[PDB]
Amino acid sequence: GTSKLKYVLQDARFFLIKSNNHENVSLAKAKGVWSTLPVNEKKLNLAFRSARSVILIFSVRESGKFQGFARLSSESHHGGSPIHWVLPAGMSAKMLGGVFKIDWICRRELPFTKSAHLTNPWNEHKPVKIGRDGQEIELECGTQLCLLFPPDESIDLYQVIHKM
Ligand SMILES: CNc1nc(Cl)nc2c1ncn2Cc1cc(Cl)ccc1NS(C)(=O)=O
Repeated sequence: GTSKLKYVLQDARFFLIKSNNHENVSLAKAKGVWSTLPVNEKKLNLAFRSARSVILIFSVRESGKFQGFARLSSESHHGGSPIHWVLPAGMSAKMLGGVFKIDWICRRELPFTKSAHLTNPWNEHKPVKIGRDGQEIELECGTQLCLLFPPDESIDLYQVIHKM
């Protein structure tokens, strides 16, 4: 059911994550990590301290879809093992230096056409698919977006709930 999911999403904060390629989202799903540009890294570290849950909602650029969503389980940590990201043009491996641990809540896709009725107050009420990497999504919009995803029955939210 959706009861444990709703419990995880209670009073959460939501951020849109944009990836230039599928490879990095696949790597994030396999290894349970994400890295983003320094400006967004600061915002996520601030959010992680402030909310019961911080939810990253992933979308690969030009894919027309969201690829799933995950919960931060840590602040960014540097110096550690180097993740073999595929780097876009103008992206250096030092900009993606900070590494967040994440717990996936849903690894299923959602097409943008299915979220056309959801607008984001924190981005001028543009459709929620619209936003730069790191755009915050207001609570009610983010909650309804996450509830539109197909259920991912391979994930037990029981361990997720305990981290809180
Ligand atoms: C592992 N982390 C990432 N991997 C990949 Cl492939 N793309 C990412 C990642 N983080 C953010 N982006 C998107 C991005 C890339 C570049 Cl070079 C310049 C700006 C932006 N932000 S934007 C304009 O909204 O798309």
